[PDB]
Amino acid sequence: SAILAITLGIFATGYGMGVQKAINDRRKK
Repeated sequence: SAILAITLGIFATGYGMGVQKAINDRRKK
């Protein structure tokens, strides 16, 4: 499932460094 890395990689940058981390600051996955 190559797309798995695509849809994900493109979805990751959608947030950012501290953006997606904001949710981790409290409940880091």
